[PDB]
Amino acid sequence: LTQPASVSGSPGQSITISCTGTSSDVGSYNLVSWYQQRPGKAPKLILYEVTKRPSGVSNRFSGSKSGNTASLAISGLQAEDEADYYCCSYAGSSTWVFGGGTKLTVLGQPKAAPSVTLFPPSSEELQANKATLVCLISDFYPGAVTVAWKADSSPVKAGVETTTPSKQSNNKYAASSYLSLTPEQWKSHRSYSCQVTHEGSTVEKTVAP
Amino acid sequence: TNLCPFGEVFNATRFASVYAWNRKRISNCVADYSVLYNSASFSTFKCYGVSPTKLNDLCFTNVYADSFVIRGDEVRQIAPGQTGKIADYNYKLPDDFTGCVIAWNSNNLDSKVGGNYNYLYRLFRKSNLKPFERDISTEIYQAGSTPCNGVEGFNCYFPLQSYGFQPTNGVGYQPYRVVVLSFEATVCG
Amino acid sequence: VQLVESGGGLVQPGGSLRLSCAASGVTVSSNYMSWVRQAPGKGLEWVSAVYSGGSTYYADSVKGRFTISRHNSKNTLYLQMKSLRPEDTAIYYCARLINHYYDSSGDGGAFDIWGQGTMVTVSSASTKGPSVFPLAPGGTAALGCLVKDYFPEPVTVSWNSGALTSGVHTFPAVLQSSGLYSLSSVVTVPSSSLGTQTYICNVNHKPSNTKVDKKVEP
Repeated sequence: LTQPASVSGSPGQSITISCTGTSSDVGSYNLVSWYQQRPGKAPKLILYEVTKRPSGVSNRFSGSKSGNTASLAISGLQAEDEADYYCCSYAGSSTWVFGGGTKLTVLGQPKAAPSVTLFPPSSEELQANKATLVCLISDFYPGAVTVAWKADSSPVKAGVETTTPSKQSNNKYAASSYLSLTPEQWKSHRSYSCQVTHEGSTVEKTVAP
Repeated sequence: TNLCPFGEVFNATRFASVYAWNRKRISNCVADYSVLYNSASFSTFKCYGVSPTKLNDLCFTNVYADSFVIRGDEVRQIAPGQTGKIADYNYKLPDDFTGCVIAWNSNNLDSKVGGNYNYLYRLFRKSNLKPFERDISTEIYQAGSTPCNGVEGFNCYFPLQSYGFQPTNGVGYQPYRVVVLSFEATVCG
Repeated sequence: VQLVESGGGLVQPGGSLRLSCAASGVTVSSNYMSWVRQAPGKGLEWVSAVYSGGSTYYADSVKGRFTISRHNSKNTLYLQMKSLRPEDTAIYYCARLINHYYDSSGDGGAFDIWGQGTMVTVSSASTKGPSVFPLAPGGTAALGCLVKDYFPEPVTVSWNSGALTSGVHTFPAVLQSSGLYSLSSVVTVPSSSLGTQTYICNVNHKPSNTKVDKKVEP
């Protein structure tokens, strides 16, 4: 099921979080449920049968369905609602299907662009017939970035590993991206670049052998 | 000139499951209900039309002996006017019932170490049985609003449940064998 | 009240593992149950369910390889896994699935009681210590240590034996296709100090008894 990756709201505001399935999923049944999940913790049920709340769930949380799309609405948005939210639906024949998840941010400080440091391969790593590019990404808010690498001008997908964002002690976020490289590849190109896009604006750093 | 073969139903070796209760027609014989009454120490033997000694005076066109196994705490449901899974989904008496209900504990015969699962009862049904109706169908019961497509699954149940008669069961969960005598002239006292 | 899971661990591709979900305050044999799994950094995925009469259902990504079952004598649910693949690596939750008889009004169809979760890692990697590489470097210089290709987690990083903590950002690790982890630590120091003060990162990887010190120089 298809959910937005991210949703933002200021304290006291109202948000909505959509969940789109098919005529086979959300469309055919009134069995949509929603779950709240906090880092390191198990999911918690907050809505089932599209609209009903478990005992103990605040009526700031409400649910609806229209066509193939269910929605979760949170009013009076509090800091404690910053979490991941998952929809779920009966999928026919005693099976169940979850949405991909939506990360809800409760804005508690102004938006901040990522700070980017790019390190080229060290001498010792090259002397071991290996090479790694290290792109460290700091101080961004909210915690969603995408990372793209370029050898000279052409995009690179192979050899790229990027971490999930992680919350810093100041409640901004950090991330890492690594490009695994051949010594020849590193020496051969004139430069490499790691491009970090945050809120549709991109920060780039570039290194050269 | 000869007796009714009540031992053919009472002392039978195997008993039916309650959801598929046996009926045996009894006819063309002489029946002494006072020797049946004192034939054993039944935990239950309760008549609703008239009494045993009274019955040795009457004649009937036919007598029927229904027999089956249930658990102890359901023996109270084999009575006119009762409700519960047994009285409503398995074996139902007419409100205007003229006959006797006879039951005795069957723990030694019908339970087994690790459980006897041969005895079944109907747990789900879309409506109550009629008095003396027998339903042995085995459709998947649709408990909710989504289809079952003929298999067990979400809110879709096989309708029969087994007792698990173990010798160590509490007395309300031990097997009991039941005979119900119906009196609708071939059978006399 | 509670569902207490156990049995997770590390296993090689093509291996087998049995998860258990011990219940307390609910009866497993009287409930629809499910297993739901969550890969690191990913979403929930429904895996399996058991209903009445022993009926069981499975996700396509799991048919023929996993089997859900229960022991009533232990009030415990199980997930038996075989032919494990690397993409089966996940936290595995067990949950109770409410049904029509929960309130006898509606159909239910949601997971209201959840286990703690238990971690399952399917990898052929071996315990392996990291290679440590210095990342040599306005008013401030950023300098670093690359802690490359170790298994398993975790690794400890400090600077100048623990005396340098101001301006230190150690980043969570990444996982590579090889199955090995890497992470980095960077320290922002005044660039006026780069000729006078020394910078050493200290890396401790206990699973491999590996302790490394690396001087980070311009």
